[PDB]
Amino acid sequence: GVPVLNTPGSNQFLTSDDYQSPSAMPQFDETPEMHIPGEVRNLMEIAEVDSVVPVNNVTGKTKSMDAYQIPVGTTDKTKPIFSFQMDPGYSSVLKRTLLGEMLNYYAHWSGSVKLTFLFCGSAMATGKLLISYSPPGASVPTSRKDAMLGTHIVWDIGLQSSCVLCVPWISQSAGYITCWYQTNIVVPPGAPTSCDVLCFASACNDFSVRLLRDTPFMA
Amino acid sequence: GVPVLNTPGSNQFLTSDDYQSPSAMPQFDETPEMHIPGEVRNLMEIAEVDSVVPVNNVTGKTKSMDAYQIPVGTTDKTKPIFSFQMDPGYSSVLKRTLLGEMLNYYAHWSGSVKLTFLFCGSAMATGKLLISYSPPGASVPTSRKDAMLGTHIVWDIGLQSSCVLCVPWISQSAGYITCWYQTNIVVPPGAPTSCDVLCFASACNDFSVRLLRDTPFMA
Amino acid sequence: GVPVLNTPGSNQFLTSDDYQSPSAMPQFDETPEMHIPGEVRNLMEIAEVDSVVPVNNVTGKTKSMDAYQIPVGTTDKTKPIFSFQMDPGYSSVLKRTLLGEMLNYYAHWSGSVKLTFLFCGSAMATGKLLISYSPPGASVPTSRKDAMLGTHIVWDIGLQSSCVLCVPWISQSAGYITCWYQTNIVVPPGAPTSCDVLCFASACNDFSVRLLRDTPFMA
Amino acid sequence: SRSESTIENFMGRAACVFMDQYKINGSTDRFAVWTINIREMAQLRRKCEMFTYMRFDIEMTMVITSCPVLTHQIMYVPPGGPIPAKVDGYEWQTSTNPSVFWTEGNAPPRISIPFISVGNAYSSFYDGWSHGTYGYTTLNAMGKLYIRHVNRSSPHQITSTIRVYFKPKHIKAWVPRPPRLCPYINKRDVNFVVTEITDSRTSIT
Repeated sequence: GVPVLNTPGSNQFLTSDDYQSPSAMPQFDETPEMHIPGEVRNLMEIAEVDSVVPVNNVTGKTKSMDAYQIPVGTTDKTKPIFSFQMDPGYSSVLKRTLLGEMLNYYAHWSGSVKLTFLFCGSAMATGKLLISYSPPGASVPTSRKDAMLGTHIVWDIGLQSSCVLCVPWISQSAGYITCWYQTNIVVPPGAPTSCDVLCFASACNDFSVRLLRDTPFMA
Repeated sequence: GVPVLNTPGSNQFLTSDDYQSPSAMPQFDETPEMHIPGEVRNLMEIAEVDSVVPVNNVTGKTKSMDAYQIPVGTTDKTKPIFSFQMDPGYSSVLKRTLLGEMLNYYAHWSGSVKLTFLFCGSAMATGKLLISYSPPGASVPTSRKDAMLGTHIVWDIGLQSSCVLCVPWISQSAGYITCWYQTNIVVPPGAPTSCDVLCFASACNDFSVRLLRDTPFMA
Repeated sequence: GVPVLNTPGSNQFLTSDDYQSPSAMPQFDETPEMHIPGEVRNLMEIAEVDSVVPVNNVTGKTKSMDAYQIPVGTTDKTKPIFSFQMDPGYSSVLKRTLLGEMLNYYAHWSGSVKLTFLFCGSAMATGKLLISYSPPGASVPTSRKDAMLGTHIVWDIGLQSSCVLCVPWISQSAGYITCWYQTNIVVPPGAPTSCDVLCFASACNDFSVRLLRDTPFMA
Repeated sequence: SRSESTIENFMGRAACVFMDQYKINGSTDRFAVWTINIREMAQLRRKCEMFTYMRFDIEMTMVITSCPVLTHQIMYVPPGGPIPAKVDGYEWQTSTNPSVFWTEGNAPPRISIPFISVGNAYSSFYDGWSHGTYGYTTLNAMGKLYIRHVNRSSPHQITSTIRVYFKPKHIKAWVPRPPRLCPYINKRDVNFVVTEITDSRTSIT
């Protein structure tokens, strides 16, 4: 025959090998593939889908639908409406979403996170809310004036009901996103004063994920 | 020599492998192949051959020739002549035919079953029999009228002596095939009243069989 | 290196294998081949050579030259001169010839056997001998008349001194070859009455031999 | 869609057709014989009895266990070969009889046997006589398989069990035949007890 040397690594079971294996039943004729809608070729197709973010996850109500609802309208302008750290991994607000749960399988991920705020109040209500994003190095704003003197968007609620913003440099002290009463919710005699805001976090079309690991959720 | 790694699966005896083997006597010169009539290249060539179906397999007579003979002519029209579940596997009527015994080697099979009814009475006799096929979901007909209000064929016995029907959706609650006196066997003074009917089950030219298994017949 | 699987049959010594082997002394320069007369490329070249057949192997004389000599001339015409079964294997007359000893190495052999009869009497002697061959199914002839009513050759000894006949269907109850006094040996006053006949069995140019085995001669 | 219904896919698969053991030291219990036939396993016999004439090559894979380094000889005698009557019989040394020498711990030995019949196909059924004996012909004779320890002796008592896996190769079959209804009585003949065609039923409806 041919002269052959067995290198080190012969007769070992590397768990992550990719060798061709002898089939148990070669004779078996497999069922022909059929078209099923929803072919999944990548997991960033899952993380690119928006999902509701439980911003109101206070101690009392994280087992109800009120964890998602941001209460607006009842109401001092000195304290912000909400505030949460931006990173999906290791942040209880974005930890368990379609975006966050995919990113807890990977040690390293770098991309941009797109936030969408939906105003779920009456069509007759109107007002202004100031959404301010602070870069990772910067400190959280203390007043509405200091939030205005930075990266912000004054979102007119009576005009448009959705406000989209794509946050960069989300990768692994991260950025903070906050909201402030610029203007109280102005309402007619017929419409109810208290309103709700929903948030939607998703991938901003990049998200490269490199080192797959085990999820810290299932024991 | 060349560097070689032994993958997992070396020095194992997979029973269903297809490796080239070293011949005991390479020098031996085999007898040249000769033409013998009846070359068998497929087993569905065996299942496509019609064979007599023991419809009359009542408790008394399954060790005689009377198991095959469907008695007709002696005779109320309220009760059907015969009735049997259509599936070849797990049905005592079609369980042991050329068709059924091949299909008990395979876990999965999908195709159509062709039934042929041969009238073995006198040439002078005449009459009509109504053969009704009920789909797998549907219930067995109780009267001749309910069998007529469905998939059926009114088979004139005096005109033609054979009636062929191909049953679809026979694959693995299956279809039921029944027969009813539409018309009594009209006979002259010379010919005998009681007649017999034979059945023939075979493949309707498809029958794909996928997962071979062991027969449940031999212990 | 390359991924390799050891199939079943590795590290075994099949006695009849034909693998290339590592030479003990590759450096050794072999003596160049020289022309020697008598190159033997096939063993049927040995079996195709005629050899004297010990027809007269009676109990007294199988250790002398008289085992080969067929005595003719001294002498009733009712009993045949000689008679022997035709098959080379398992027949004491043709068992140990150049033809028979080659055919005892092979389990299966099919071909034709050529017999040559040489008359070793005086040139002045003359007569006729009737050599009859009976097919394997047929019975041995009892008289010269029944031998004449079959496959035979009336061999005029005074005319020609050699008689050749090729026997077919010798392969593995076989054929019988016999000889009869058609005519007594007519002799002048000077020549001796008693004469001898020699036989020569060889291959009739086919003899295919298929399954080599061990000879039943050497213990 | 019927690719697996072919004869090669149906007939050609290995089955454990012979279980036997043989001691290393102590008469006729020191080797295993097994005259090669298709009528050993009742499950494989029902398949080969669907065709009157079959033509195939044989690939066998022996599986040898034990209870020093043990070496085993699996000697195959052709249908005309000399058979040993004792473990030390000279017939083990015959050059004509091919044998494998397998030592324990390596991949199991595999030996391949061609179509060795005199005729053009093996017969599953023979309606005729040897002269004699009915249903027996020497055309479907495939040889024997003599198996022993090549070791002269051992201080301990060692009993080695061997399993033979018989796989037909390049199968060709002729003249289809109905599958057998009745069970098997004996491994040599075709004798049967009269059995019912099919399981009974309460009525015809």
